[PDB]
Amino acid sequence: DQPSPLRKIISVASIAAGVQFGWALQLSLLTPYVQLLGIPHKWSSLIWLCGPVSGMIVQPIVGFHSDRCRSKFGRRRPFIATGAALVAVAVFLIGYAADFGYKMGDKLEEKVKVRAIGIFALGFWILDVANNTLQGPCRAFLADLAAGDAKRTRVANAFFSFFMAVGNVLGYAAGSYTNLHKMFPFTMTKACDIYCANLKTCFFLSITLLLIVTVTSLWYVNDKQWSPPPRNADDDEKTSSVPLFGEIFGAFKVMKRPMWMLLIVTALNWIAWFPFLLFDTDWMGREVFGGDSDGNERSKKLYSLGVQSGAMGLMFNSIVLGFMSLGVEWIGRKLGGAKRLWGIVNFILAAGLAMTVLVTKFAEDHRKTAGDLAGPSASVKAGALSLFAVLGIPLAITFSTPFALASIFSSCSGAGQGLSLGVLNLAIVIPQMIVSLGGGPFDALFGGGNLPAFIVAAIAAAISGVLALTVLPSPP
Repeated sequence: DQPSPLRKIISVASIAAGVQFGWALQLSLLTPYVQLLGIPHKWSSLIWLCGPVSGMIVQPIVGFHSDRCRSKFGRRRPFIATGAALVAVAVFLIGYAADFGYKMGDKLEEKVKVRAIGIFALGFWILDVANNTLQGPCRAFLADLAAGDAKRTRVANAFFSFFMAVGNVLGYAAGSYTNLHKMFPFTMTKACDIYCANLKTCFFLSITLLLIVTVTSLWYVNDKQWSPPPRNADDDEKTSSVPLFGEIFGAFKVMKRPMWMLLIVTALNWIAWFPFLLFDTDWMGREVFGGDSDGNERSKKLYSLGVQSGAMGLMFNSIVLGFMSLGVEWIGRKLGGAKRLWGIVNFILAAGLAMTVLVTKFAEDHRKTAGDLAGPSASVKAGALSLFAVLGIPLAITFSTPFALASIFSSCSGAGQGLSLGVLNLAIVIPQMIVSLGGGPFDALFGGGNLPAFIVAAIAAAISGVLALTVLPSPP
């Protein structure tokens, strides 16, 4: 009960930059790679869905096992190290899938390159398992360093979100820079495109940054070897359970009122966020710029242009995220509580999701005066990018406050940090599958386009604000 200094908590929070780099990398390089491999869109949907499913499975099991690690290296360091090593292996397998597939039998003038697709899928599965092995114990290790100090936990998670934004900016700048392959001239082969070579170079830089921020962090911070308390032969803790739902249901039944209310507020928060976070680039390429991936060559060109402009919007968003993360705790304190700031920024999210309709109206008006395939004006561009920028404020709270509150409640109750966070992750990965599988049908139900999902998400965000301000209990 005597906290490790801030220097070590921030050293542990700094690994989020190296983790987020490897994902932000892929925004403008994964789609051309999927085109190059020729993966059928149904198989692509399955590969993508493997993400949230693996988040459902790995997170609680890893949390429950990390809370009982008993290793000499600590409760959290072994899992983080294993996750980073598996990230390295997954990078190696994803970047080189096309070249192996070619050298193993794939034909150059054949659309569906089978062997390359198999290697690609194995790589992403390893990466999913690695990410879900890493995420839990790292924030749990922050919670261990805080040793019951609520303010220290809040500061730790604010810095975690800050480093996430740092890694996002770095990966967005690398992934969108053509001619990066000039670093390694032999990245381009007969089966590897220029974007493939940029992907390889970005993955090299990813392994580099990850080693840099991880080795130093795990040598620099000591992880305290855990000792289990003595037990009888007739105890539940030395008794086997259901393989996967054992940890989840055990978490749910030792649970408190505050944890239930926090999970509800977080689930509604992510049901609000994921429509935009999943369909924003399509909204930009379709509603805002005009054009479809199908149709005449200009409309395909305009769709590509809209997607690029959306990537720039996300860049602005991450910059704003990083700047807000540094003031989260002070602003929350002066407002009289972190959940107060949560509730307040959720209404900003609601209004921002509402502004989408006005942007779309301005774009159709310009398209009527200047032509259907004339593209947007500078005003429509500026407005869409301003929306992307402003939305960075609530995302900073979403990336910090819920995990900190989970940790504080689990410290008061004694639940266990790793498994509390692994169960909190359900309120993120279940809305993800709901939105990804029901967005299209829901939009079609209400006329088409992207906007109905955005209006329902705005209402959900306002409801999240109300509940965070009223039903969510304050910490002790």
